[PDB]
Amino acid sequence: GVGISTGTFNNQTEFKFLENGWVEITANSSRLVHLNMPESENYRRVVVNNMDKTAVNGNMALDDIHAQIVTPWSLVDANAWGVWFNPGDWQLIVNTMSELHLVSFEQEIFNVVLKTVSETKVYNNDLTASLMVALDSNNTMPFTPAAMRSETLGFYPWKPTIPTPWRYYFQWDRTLIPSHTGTSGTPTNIYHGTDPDDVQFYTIENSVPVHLLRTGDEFATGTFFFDCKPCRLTHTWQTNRALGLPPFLNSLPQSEGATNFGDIGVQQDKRRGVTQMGNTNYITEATIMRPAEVGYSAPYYSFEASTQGPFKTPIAAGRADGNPRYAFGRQHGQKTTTTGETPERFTYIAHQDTGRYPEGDWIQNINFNLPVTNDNVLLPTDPIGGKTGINYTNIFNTYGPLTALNNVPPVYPNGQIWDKEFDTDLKPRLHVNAPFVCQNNCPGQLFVKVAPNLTNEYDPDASANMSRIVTYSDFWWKGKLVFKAKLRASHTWNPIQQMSINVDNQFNYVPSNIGGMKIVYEKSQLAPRKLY
Amino acid sequence: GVGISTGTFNNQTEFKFLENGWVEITANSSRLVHLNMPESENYRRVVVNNMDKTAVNGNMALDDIHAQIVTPWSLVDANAWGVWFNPGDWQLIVNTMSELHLVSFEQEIFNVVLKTVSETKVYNNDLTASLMVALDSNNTMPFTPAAMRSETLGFYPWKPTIPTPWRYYFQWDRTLIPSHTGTSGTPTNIYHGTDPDDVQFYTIENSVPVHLLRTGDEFATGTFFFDCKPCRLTHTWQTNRALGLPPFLNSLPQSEGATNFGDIGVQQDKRRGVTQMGNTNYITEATIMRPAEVGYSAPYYSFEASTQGPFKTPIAAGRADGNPRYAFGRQHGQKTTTTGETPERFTYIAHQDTGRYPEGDWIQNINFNLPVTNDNVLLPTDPIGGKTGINYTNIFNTYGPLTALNNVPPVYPNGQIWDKEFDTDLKPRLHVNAPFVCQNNCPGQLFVKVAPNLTNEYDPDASANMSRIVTYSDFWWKGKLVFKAKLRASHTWNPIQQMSINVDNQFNYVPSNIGGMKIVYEKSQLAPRKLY
Amino acid sequence: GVGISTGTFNNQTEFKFLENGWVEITANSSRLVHLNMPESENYRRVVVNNMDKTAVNGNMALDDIHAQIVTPWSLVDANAWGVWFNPGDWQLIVNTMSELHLVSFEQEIFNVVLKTVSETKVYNNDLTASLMVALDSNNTMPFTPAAMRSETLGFYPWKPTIPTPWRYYFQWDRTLIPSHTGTSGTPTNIYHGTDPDDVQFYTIENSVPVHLLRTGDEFATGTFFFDCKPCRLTHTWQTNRALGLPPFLNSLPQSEGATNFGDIGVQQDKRRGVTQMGNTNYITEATIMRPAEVGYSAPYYSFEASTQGPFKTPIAAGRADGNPRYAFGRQHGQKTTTTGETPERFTYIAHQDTGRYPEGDWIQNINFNLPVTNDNVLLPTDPIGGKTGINYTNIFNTYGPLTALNNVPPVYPNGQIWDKEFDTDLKPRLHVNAPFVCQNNCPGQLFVKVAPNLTNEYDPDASANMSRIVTYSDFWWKGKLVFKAKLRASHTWNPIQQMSINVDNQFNYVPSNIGGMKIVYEKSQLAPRKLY
Repeated sequence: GVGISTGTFNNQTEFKFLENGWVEITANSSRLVHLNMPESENYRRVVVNNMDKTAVNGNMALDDIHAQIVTPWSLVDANAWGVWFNPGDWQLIVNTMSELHLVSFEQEIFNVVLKTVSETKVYNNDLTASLMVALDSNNTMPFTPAAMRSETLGFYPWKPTIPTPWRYYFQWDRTLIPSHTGTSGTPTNIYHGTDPDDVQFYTIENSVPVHLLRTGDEFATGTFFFDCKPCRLTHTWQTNRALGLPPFLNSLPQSEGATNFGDIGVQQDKRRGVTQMGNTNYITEATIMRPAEVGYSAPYYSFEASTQGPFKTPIAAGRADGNPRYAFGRQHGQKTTTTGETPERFTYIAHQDTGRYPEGDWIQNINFNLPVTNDNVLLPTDPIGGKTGINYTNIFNTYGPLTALNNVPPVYPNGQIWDKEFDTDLKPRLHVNAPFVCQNNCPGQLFVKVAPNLTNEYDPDASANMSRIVTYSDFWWKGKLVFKAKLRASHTWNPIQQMSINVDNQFNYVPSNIGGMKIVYEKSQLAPRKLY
Repeated sequence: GVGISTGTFNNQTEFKFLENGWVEITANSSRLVHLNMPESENYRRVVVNNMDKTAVNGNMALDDIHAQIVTPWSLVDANAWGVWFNPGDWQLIVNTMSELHLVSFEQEIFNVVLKTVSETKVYNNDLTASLMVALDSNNTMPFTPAAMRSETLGFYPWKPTIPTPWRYYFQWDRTLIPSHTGTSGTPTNIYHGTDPDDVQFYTIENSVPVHLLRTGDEFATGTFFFDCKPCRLTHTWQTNRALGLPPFLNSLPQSEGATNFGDIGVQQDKRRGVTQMGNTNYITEATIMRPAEVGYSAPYYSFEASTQGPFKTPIAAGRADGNPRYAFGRQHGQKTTTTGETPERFTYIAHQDTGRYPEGDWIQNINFNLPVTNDNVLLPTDPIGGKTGINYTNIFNTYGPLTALNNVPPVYPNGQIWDKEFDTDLKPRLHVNAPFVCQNNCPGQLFVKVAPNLTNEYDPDASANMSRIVTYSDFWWKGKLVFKAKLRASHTWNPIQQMSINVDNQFNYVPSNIGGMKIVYEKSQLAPRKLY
Repeated sequence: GVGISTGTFNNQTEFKFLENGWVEITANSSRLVHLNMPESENYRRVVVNNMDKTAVNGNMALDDIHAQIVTPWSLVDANAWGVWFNPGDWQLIVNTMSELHLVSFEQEIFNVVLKTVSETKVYNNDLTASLMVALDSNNTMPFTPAAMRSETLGFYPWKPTIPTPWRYYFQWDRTLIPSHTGTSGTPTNIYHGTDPDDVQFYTIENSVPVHLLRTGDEFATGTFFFDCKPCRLTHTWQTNRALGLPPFLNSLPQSEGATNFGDIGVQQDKRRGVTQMGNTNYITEATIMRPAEVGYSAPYYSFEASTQGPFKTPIAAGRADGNPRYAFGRQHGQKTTTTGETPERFTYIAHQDTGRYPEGDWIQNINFNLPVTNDNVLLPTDPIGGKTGINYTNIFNTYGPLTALNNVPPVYPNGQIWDKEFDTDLKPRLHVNAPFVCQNNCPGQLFVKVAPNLTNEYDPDASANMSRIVTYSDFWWKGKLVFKAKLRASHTWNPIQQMSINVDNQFNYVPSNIGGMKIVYEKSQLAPRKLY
């Protein structure tokens, strides 16, 4: 009713230790969400064209042109690691576990309160106003994860958070011929418009049932059940130079020290083994046959254009290309007492050794006369196309049928958790934004809107926008995310790398004297893992 | 609902007389608690450093340095005797009973009312606002008894009371080298900081489930069941000079009078008995062998330093050291019509005779030539260290395997009732702040907060503190504390000491003409008890 | 038989994760023990008297005088942590667990091989010689733990280890009157002899059944079952200055920074609370009443003499007194490729804050005029006895009925695991050499000897020692130690201290190029724990 609570606040993380070494991790997240009324109750079709910045030659990468439908609805996103885990729970997981499954997810909206403002300002209660809630369970509306705009719910259980205004990409066409500082004319830079066979205008009212929650009701999305592969919390270190049986050392060092080395006491042209260089007698570590390839090379800072503009070709693993950079604000880890609109940024350098170092590659003629001459080598310091700053490693692809990679690691707290699979005929082998990827059906999005509150002077035959009573809502969101983890076992004599608190990172986990908090990023895949 | 009461007011004390001489004492306590909204909805880490007062040489005991987390939550404490008993019930208990067990405890919060202020000032009702209640049943949060800051609920059933803002000690390091008035330099007085391996930041949102009570709901903590030892309401008088069989008097007085004495008509070196002075023939009362020792000596006004500063070494029983001093204000016994911030103070001088009188101790050489010379005695008037004001009794410890002590008596109305046991490997034999000590699990603390009431202009990406609607709550607290008592029996010909009203303490129990009340302190252990 | 193996080598540590958060840890330890024949097959009564070093005035602490029976038997000890755990398993335990129980223990001796030397040197097999094994299951022989002489089995599973020659203390009397550099005469330094009422001569042949194992048999001590208390892997940080409810801060800092502090805006003589200074109005942090006392003070570098000489009074917890110093050799953690007889040493500084800092104590007169004068204070810089280097804190004991302590932490890898309880009427509350203490019956010792191998010229009526054939044994020892552990839960927002590998301690866990190994010491009680 009017004065009866409809739910309970719970923000605990429970660790239930089943035997056989399996753990259930139940993460409860509760927030107080504050929602304003839409700026306009209409769907808008807006085009963003930043011609002022791309008309300058050499600024292709600063393209921001697109078209989007702006919606009067807001989205409630909880697809980030920091909504569910504090630094202590994350330490426990990444120090004691080895794998991680994603089991279940459920949401509820309770304790709705709607208020009106009258302008001093007076805040009254609208006991009869309504909050529209929609849940896209059939996944008709376009998927829009907020974690890559950093617009999820906040990371602190004691801070009220806001939802983000929902919008999606409308089709458009764009051609942008690249240039450099010092091209003569004006390269083609035009927004062509929209192709009628790709137009798609979605509305929440025509696609999903909308519930009207007043002050005493309660929305509960039933438990969604995932079916995915486990994310591994162990990293690999073995490149192709560290696979298989090492060479036999005929001379071992006798005075243990710092610069005393071993010696393979066999000439390189008189050794035994298999090579894939069928015209050479040398057997070294750079030439011996390994089972497969760990990693691949990819053209870095490469931009492919399509019907809607240029985009950076994504890279699977990093070494600074391949290493994702995160920028975020005060709800999501930045010091809550800073001033200014500059976001906090960090580059996540993963522990896994699957990237390449292009300053160490080279191609040489098949003849293989070993002290290699100039005309029989292509080095990373050779001009390609006549450009001093472009070498062959920029246009190089060594992805073949032999490469072995790893999925991307979790990024606490700003990374995504799950992601929908592409609805294409042939699917990609991995995403670069989430450790988990929902295969067939994965959780629906939760849109909220505050119902229109009309005055007494409303005529729909007026072209001007309607006059509404200034209304806002504050409701409570609760979520349950269930994981399955395996506890790790020690297989080495030596201890391993663990995450810990020390004199340097001490004050990143306790608040300041004025209530300032922050959530620094933690690494996920700490313990090594034998690859082969 | 909105206009239905959710509980009943009850402040009666029921005495149920079971046979076999056992009584059940059910104490009901009901209060109206008034709660304001937090000054800031953030956790703060504050350091208090009173260097201005300790930089003066000789002021070590005036140290107030520490670090604390300040919390937006408030604590509801009922761990004081005056919450449960009025002077009449206390008289009945301490005059008719001999022991006292602690059986059960339960709490409830009902009849919640939330209001908003609009500034003249107008007070409106927020029928949809919420009061957050948390109950730390698993005892995760640090134990903070309010009775030693005198911050429990009030002692009068007809006076509205407030809860105290919750806070707890954060780790820190501090070194303070002592000095005196007349030391040359500047002794080391530095706040070293915080040691990363002892940092502990607790939050209520991450540890306990929080219920959101609106105007028509009701929180009830189930009945907690104690398991402790009985507190004795009888005091002992026998020191070591009054244990066992007295000496036989060969001459008894024949003219009964005031200065007519008896005489042990045997020389002291020709008496029979056991001594522990194996090189002497004298048998006196100071030398004869007693079973054990009643009490012990302890270094008085001794300060031990540790990683966080200096503290007074606690003493078990008093004789003025060992006698606790209580300071308190108008909610807790002071005349409710006084003016000024000076608190009311009293020292509790217990009835039990287990302390020492250092002006009567002395050590003498093992030779025991009885009229003792100077060089064979150490008196309480001899300088130790060259200090005129320090004698050996200040650095003296006679706690051995033979000492027998008593637990501390209840202190009405400002004393604590129960206390948690230390979570250490080896536990102390007694606490000096409560007669009862919970052994394994004892009642959880009750935190309250008034939920954030946001305006329409809230953006979490502002460094400034959020703007909230001025809200306050008044709710009703009810508690039931169940004791088991034994009724006392008369074993002497003579009557005993009882607590009573007389012409001197008459107006301490009735109010003044302007409604002024007060609760004076009463003694608990009145009747004697045979020790041996 | 002669060519059939009688057992299996197993040195694995299994972690069986039962649910409810309980783990069984099964530690298997297998070694190859090499045993020589006794130097003499007789029991010897030897007296060690180092009068040459104690006759110099001031060298009392260098006393080594005693009497011992030297035995032809050897002891096989496995009561050290490094026999059972490598650094990785120890990391797992001390990073994921919170408690630790001791469940079971069992031993076996298998694959016995006996050989004779004939002098070049020829090594032949004695298929008919015997190895005597004795197991003191009833605990008749004196308990002799090897870990405090660092004479247990080795810490490496791939290194052959030796047993230690068994011996025990025979009664003697000794008086040593102390002196200093600059005493006139010759203080009494005499070995008085042996008191006939305390003589105790034990023999293995008269007390325990001895099995004669030839090349094809197998000794198995059945599983011994412990019954003890759990060792906690969590440390406490709260001293007496950090117990209970902090003081209310009336002024909180408004500009969060480094030197901005809070202020208790109440004068010290106008505050509320309880003190144990019943003659003072000041309420500070050094004076307010705490529940009990955490730790105690003890006279440091104090030597008590008894019928057999002077000994250091043991201290429970350290702050450098109280901190145990370990010295050990190449079998037990020192770099196996070092040269010289100098042992490797380390002092274990525990994490727990229960010790005292005597440079911060002081005693002052009961009058308590706060800016304290000279004659009303006793400082740690005041001469006691006229000695410039001795102050009152050296003769100070604050162990009373209120002190709370912790048991000692495990010391990897050189610490003991279990220890027998003293067979006295009143037992000590803790040992300082082992976390676990067997209460009633705990495992018997395992003595080995190689049977006498006589020549053809043996006559027992010759006073000279018999001529034996030079024989030695190598057998295999296997042991199973079963623990029960609890997995720890995160109760704080902040992460905690964990043990890890880093660039500094990297090469302590991998061998050198010449096979050099070492086992550095690791700390055990890492995570904090709320005491009150």
